[PDB]
Amino acid sequence: RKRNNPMNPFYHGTIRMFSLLILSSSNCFRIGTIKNSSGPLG
Amino acid sequence: MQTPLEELYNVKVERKVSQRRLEELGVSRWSVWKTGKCKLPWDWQVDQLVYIEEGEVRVVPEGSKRFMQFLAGDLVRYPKWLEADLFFNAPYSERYCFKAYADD
Amino acid sequence: FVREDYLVRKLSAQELQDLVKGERKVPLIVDFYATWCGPCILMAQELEMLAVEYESNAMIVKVDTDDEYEFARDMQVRGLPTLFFISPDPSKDAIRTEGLIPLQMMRDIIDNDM
Amino acid sequence: AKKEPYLKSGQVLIVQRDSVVIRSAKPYLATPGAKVHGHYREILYEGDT
Amino acid sequence: VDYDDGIDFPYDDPPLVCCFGAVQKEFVPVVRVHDNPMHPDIYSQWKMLQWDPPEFGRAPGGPPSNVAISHVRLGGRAAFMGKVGGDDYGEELVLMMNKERVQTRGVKFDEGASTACTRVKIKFEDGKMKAETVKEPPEDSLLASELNLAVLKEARIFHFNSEVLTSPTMESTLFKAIQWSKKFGGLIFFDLNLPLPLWRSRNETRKLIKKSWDEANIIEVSQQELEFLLDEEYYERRRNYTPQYFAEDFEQTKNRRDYYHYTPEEIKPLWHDDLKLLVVTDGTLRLHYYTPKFDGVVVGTEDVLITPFTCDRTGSGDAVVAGIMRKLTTCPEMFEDQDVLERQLRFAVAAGIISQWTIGAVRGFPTESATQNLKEQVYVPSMW
Repeated sequence: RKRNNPMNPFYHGTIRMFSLLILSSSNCFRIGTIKNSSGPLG
Repeated sequence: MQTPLEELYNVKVERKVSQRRLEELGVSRWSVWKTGKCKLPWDWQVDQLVYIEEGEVRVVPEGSKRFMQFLAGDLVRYPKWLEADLFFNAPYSERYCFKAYADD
Repeated sequence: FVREDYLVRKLSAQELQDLVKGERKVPLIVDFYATWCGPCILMAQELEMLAVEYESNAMIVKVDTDDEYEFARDMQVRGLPTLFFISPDPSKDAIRTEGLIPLQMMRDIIDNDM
Repeated sequence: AKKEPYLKSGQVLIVQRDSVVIRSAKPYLATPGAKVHGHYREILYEGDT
Repeated sequence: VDYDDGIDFPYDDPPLVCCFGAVQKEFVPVVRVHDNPMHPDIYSQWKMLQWDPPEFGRAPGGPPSNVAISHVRLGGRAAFMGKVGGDDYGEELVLMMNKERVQTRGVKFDEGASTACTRVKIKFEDGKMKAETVKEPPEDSLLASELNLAVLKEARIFHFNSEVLTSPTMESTLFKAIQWSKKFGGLIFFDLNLPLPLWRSRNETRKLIKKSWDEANIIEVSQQELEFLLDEEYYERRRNYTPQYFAEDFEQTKNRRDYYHYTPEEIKPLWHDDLKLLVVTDGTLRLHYYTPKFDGVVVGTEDVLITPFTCDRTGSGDAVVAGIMRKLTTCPEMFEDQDVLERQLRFAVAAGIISQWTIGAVRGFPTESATQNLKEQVYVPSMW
């Protein structure tokens, strides 16, 4: 515990779990009325 | 990080506390804990209100690389289960009130 | 019990400044080198031979340009290998030699110019 | 397509308006009677059978 | 300026080239800071920095005499223009150039000067030891009256380095010699080879080299020199960039060495009207070429690990420049045909590759036969 203790402030990749794998650019790559608009309806 | 340590660790700070709240809490009838330049490793397995009138304390939670700066005249409520590290660089004296569930 | 394999000592810019400032009885030969420079190996061997030849009649030191690059640039070093022959007399002027000069050329400079 | 570069081996990971992102994969041909060493989705390090 | 010199002659083949500057033994000029030093005393470990070199020292160049010797060994005719002292070392240097069949009729002797020796005075400005030149060496003390106008008339390519820009006498003599060479129809080859002082700051070096840069028809710079002259931090950041989520193409997934080809828009600040060919060399691995009409890159290679105990990169850039001049003097179509340009630059690539296999710059300069053999061995027959 913290009491039994016998410093001084005054002085890429994406995780794939199911076991962990890292997905990054080393293994993933890219190949290739008023006007109606997307938004809230209330 | 972006969020200050007080919000992350849920520490109530009432800096420059007025006399009304102090007399409502009955701080004047609490005991006095004194210390000089020391370092107390403590885990708050219970809530504790602390009023600092003389001295300064820098609080470092377990593992944190930052500290919460508390001066004199501030009312601080250390939450339950907090594992911090108390640091003092000067003579220090405070009034306390350990609080159980509910109560105040 | 075991003699050291190398007689040429490596000095810092500050140590070389102190050595030049202080009283000197024998000529001081300053070598500027880098371990990544190919010609500096042959110059290192030649200067070891020269240090063997001049036991106490000359002082051979070396400065690494990867540690004292600004100091080397201040001393008007345009490339490697570069040697500075500093005479014990402060009135005289030092000699800078550029390239893999022969050992006999070093001997001539030390004997007839320092 | 005739006017498109050939696709690389792998699985389609992201589908977008005019592009796809492929997680590269290497196929291994196996005749009947071969024995696959590992369950599905099992992590294999380099050199593992 | 006013008239011509000597007697007009048809002139023999191959066309003569002139190398202007100092004749020195070894003495690589390009010096920077490297973060991977070996043992300060045990020079037997220093060969490990020859097969894992600093990037600025991948294919180091040297004095113009190295280029002249390499050019002669590659089958060309070269003449050296400079001054040596009348002592033993100057005669030794002239003998070295003579045994290599380099024309020394342009070499001027100075009986009162010590070859490769400079007089300096040591001072202690602002608490740091410094030196200042008292008497320049004879290699930096060639006067415009000491030039050889027959050589400048016959030479078809005039070659010099930026080391002469560190001496005012040599700078004035260089510009007079460039005037004479351009009068007679020769081409100006600027091989930068920035010495240690000229790496201090970009703007100072740009101002120092702008005139000679604008007086040149052919320029060869290393990748480090070009990026220092344009912007070092921008390209350093560009190399260190890594996409956060996925690569933009399959080739970006392999984490291969960066061989970025600078666009002519990026080269635009350094371009001028009389520039016929700019070559950027990433050692012998890449040869980025830029002409007013087109640009591209020649893919090369290197293997110093094939001979770990004899490899030495000193003089490789001199061999590359000598091969470039050798092919330019005999193939005028290089300036106008891109395929021919790449085919002839593969010869210089091979020449640079061989030059890294021997200890010593002069000792390891390849011959034309060996260079052509290596070129035909390395490349497929359709790239010859």
